[PDB]
Amino acid sequence: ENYQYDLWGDSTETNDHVMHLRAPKLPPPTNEESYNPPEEYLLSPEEKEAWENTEYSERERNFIPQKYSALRKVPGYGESIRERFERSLDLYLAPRVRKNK
Amino acid sequence: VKWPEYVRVQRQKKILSIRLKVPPTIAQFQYTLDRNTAAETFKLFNKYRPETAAEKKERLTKEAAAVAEGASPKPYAVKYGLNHVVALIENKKAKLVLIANDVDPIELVVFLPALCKKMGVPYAIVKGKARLGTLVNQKTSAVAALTEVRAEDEAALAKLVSTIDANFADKYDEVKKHWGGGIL
Amino acid sequence: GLIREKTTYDGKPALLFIVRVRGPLAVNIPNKAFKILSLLRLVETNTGVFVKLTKNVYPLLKVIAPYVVIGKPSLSSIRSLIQKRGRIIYKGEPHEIVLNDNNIVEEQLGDHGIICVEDIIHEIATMGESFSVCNFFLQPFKLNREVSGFGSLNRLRKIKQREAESRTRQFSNAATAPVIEVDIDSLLAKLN
Amino acid sequence: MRIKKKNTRGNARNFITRSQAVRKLQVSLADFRRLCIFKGIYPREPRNKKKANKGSTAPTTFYYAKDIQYLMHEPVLAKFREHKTFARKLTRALGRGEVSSAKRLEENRDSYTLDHIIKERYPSFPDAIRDIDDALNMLFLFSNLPSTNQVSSKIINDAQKICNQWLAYVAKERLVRKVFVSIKGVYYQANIKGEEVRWLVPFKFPENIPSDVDFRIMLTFLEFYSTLLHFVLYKLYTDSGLIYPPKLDLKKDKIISGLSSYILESRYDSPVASLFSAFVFYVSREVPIDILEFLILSCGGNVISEAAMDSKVTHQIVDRPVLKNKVAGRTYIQPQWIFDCINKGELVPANKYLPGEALPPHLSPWEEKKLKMIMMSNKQKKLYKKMKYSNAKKEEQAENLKKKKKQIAKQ
Repeated sequence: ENYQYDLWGDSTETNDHVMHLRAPKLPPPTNEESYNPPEEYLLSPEEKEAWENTEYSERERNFIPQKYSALRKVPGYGESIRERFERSLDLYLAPRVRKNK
Repeated sequence: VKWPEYVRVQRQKKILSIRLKVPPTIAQFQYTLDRNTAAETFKLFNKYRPETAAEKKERLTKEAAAVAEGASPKPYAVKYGLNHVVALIENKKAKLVLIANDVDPIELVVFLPALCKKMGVPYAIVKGKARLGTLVNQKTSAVAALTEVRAEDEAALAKLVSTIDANFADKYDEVKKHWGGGIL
Repeated sequence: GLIREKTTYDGKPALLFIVRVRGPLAVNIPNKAFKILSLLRLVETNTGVFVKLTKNVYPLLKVIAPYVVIGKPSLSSIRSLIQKRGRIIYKGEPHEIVLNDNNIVEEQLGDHGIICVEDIIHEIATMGESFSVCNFFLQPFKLNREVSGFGSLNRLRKIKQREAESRTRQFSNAATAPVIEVDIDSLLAKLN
Repeated sequence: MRIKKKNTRGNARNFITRSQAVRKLQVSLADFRRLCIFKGIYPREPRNKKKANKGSTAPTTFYYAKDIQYLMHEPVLAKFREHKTFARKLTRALGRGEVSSAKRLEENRDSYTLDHIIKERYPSFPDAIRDIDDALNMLFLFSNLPSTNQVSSKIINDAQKICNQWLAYVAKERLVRKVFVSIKGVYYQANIKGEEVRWLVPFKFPENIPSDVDFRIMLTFLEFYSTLLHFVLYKLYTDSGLIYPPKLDLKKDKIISGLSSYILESRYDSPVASLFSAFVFYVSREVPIDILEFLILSCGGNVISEAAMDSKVTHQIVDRPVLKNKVAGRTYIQPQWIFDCINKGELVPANKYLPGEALPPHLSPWEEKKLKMIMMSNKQKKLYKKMKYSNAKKEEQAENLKKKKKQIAKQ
């Protein structure tokens, strides 16, 4: 019977209605992060040094877009584990606050 | 600075024991068997650990189940009870005797080495009653002995006894010498 | 409970995966076996490399039978091992970069018809000339070990694994003893 | 009443310091962090940093007093204490040389279950579906992670099985509506109960493992994510009437052990689910089948793999520089066309993606005035200046969206 029971059933209550509970927002959707993006998105050779020289977490994008001619030629990501670990850390160590945009 | 009262008392007890002169009957311990021979003796004894509560219950349940549906040889194990060991000794039934050096009541076991020597049964002193207890599924036993070793290990037991003779009985045959504890 | 199935060797070529067993314990490997291990580049513990069974190669298997285990990995197991584990000694020469760039495959081989790791997977699964070049260039995989030694539960797990290995595997020590073969898929799953 | 202290109420009691909370809980930081992760507790920013504390300006993390107080009564603390006692007893048994006793003690142990944590953290199924984004994002990455000393192979196998279950259910349900490909991997989106859940599938290349990351936190998160995914899968299968857990296909497991295995059974309403209907595809060796097979299966098509042995197919996928045979009966397609078809939701002409041709870019589917500002207040002036500075970046992005796009085309 391991996990062979519907603990949700016909549940309709909500927990986010609590005044001091912050909803579990999801990360924003992707936009033009393709493996084969428009050539205009390519970072210039001189801007690579500036991009790499910045400190961590002060960066809109944690990767350098590149032009790939085919899907099969796309190399495996070298920072997937670090990004997911940082996301997991922020999920519980990041101070959640309620703000009006 | 200050330290716990019990810690101070036990620390001072060690100094008192070291500095105090002890009679020849005392200090017969701590002249223990060497590390190698003691390790070999423990290895040999481990092969004859007595059946524990769980194993005995499992065997009895298996026998009951077999009987419910429808001639093993004599069990072999080490004898460790102090009363039982003392009853076996002086009857010329024990082959090897192990004595702990850290028995809380010293007088409880002062006579056992001398009694074994008088009876001629081989005996040895090993460091730590906890080690003896661990191999018999008990917290402490303070003593351990073998009475019926299997034929496969009879030669091993005889060789161990012969080695222990020279290692302990002959090296420490002068343990009755000048009173111990004479340390500045 | 396990059963043994004796089978006579045949001329049919076969693909086998060899894993280092690290035994017998207190044995310095002889030169006759050191040479074989160096040729198979399996000196390091837990290392595994692919080789093709043949009439000329089978006699040398007994030379290192106790030291390693053999078996026929399934296509799924080979694909998983290649796509999840793989390294190349590549120019930065001291680096052990992982197989994360299909372009590297094209550059190194080029004319062999191999342009991605998936091509290497098929070449290993389906024997061919490219296999000889790929195997040496493959830099066999350092398979992940067992419970890894220490820990309260880890010690009991290691004892249970060692007793199971000793029961399911044995060193007959006889010259005429048939080569022992096991389902390497389960071992890889345990190690992967 | 008597003279009350300067600061002993208000923020001084609503929030409790991390160290103070740990001391009050009498729980190790590791266990406290595990409980926090299970409950999802997080630090909160007080309205006044120096008022919550006794005037201290030193850095601190402020937790919610009510949350910590409620957490103190959870059974998980008792289970953790029982596990610690069992560990000490097992260590004693191992040190006593009684392996059999240790085996018996271990074989009779049972682990805690987080089923009741899910029913209180996510009282309703929609909330669980909404929060499953992170769980899927972590489980998919962990599925491809090779076994290491930090994580036993059993956990990786369980995560891979969970991911396979999710993929099989999605393909059978055909709820996929949008797809995308990125350097970090391939993004997949499904309209699960209208919640447009999105997850990222990383490339199947050997995942490099930097030892810097602490796997202990990752494993703790993965346990909860796996339990949540198991419960969600069971609920979805029960709702759809499909058998659960589905039985693995041993015969198919021998070949490639891919998404084709793990068949499911009971007991085309959308353009995405109707595309590629009745079509049969052949995937070349060099194309990733693990990525293309799922899309075709969800679309209701059929795929013949090159490894089927390791024609009638109307479509073929190959990325080779030069095709060898070029049989007229097979339509040769680049995976970019397949991705674009799902992104648009319609059968874009295949003549635009013949092998060897250029690959089109792939995009995701998702003083007159200054005069009057002299007299603005300090707050309003600062707000206006900050708004203008922020809009400067938007203007720069808008300009760059065309500047390079037009400059490069000329060359």
